[PDB]
Amino acid sequence: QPDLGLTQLFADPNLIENLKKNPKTSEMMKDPQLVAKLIGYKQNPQAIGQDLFTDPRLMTIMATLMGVDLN
Repeated sequence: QPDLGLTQLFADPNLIENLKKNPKTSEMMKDPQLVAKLIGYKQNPQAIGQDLFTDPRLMTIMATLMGVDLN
């Protein structure tokens, strides 16, 4: 119920590609530099759980992953 997925989903290997085609989250990949910054943040810092609060779109990414990428 609370929040959505977590660091594990994106911390995994290239998960942004999926994020590119079916979720609105792909907007950040094509424009903001934050994507690169986040990539490092996906690998080592479990702290992402607290950053979702600061990053609105990151939550959308969680939705797709947690939603089985169906709906």
